[PDB]
Amino acid sequence: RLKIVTIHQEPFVYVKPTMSDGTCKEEFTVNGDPVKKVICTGPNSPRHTVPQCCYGFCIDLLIKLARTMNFTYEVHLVADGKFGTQERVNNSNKKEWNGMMGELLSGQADMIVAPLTINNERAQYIEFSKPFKYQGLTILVKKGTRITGINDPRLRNPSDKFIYATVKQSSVDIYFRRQVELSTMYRHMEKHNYESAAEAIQAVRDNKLHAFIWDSAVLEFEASQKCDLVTTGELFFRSGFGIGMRKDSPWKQNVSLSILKSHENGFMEDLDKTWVRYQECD
Ligand SMILES: NC1(C(=O)O)CCC1
Repeated sequence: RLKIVTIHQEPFVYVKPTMSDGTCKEEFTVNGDPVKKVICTGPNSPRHTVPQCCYGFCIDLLIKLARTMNFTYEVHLVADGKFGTQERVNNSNKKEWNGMMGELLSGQADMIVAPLTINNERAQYIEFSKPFKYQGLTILVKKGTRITGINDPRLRNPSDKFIYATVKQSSVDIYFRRQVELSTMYRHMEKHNYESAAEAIQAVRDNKLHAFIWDSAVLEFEASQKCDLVTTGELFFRSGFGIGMRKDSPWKQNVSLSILKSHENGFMEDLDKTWVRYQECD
């Protein structure tokens, strides 16, 4: 049985408590079909790991992959709650990956099934399937806020009058560490970065964070569901999400094959109509 690691990230992965009896609430999609739910163990003050209910775009994809490739699995949420960047550890010069990247490389996971950004930095250590989704980075702000994009002066010439940030240890860090100007901006963001996307988004709603830089697939969904939040500027650092596996895995070819077929037969498009574009904000 493959150990699949994922992370809370609506609409790709929803995480909810189980019912008192340990089962998952029966729900239905916008089409009337049952929502497929899997048990995913992970962190819920003292930290506790417990069985929870997971569902969403990536869970449906996982279920399809498992059926197509005939494998069984067990899902768990990344222990440190991060996507993954490489940093020095234990105050030494030894570098290790944190987040889902670290769990895959350590063997705690055999496959990463989540909205994981494909980039050169990560590709040096793991293998990615071809993209199952094409997207990029954008910016989330409160309705009414005026910003041109990543080149806006309030971003390029930072001030305590307009606070912007991202989520720590994600591909946004990787991307910004590739340009001097962006590097400076990231150092400034570092003082405000959040632990999770959900917390940063809530901060924008509460007017505690003026701009949140993150994945457009996630931000456009959030903005489409909350009439008080909007995305702004042109997308930058276009990239795709892919399934992550260790180098020389026996699953890479078949995973990419399944993803290709899903892009060909409408399966991926159907996931978008089920989980991304289906209702107005409320
Ligand atoms: N998809 C992300 C990643 O780190 O994989 C980029 C924002 C989270």
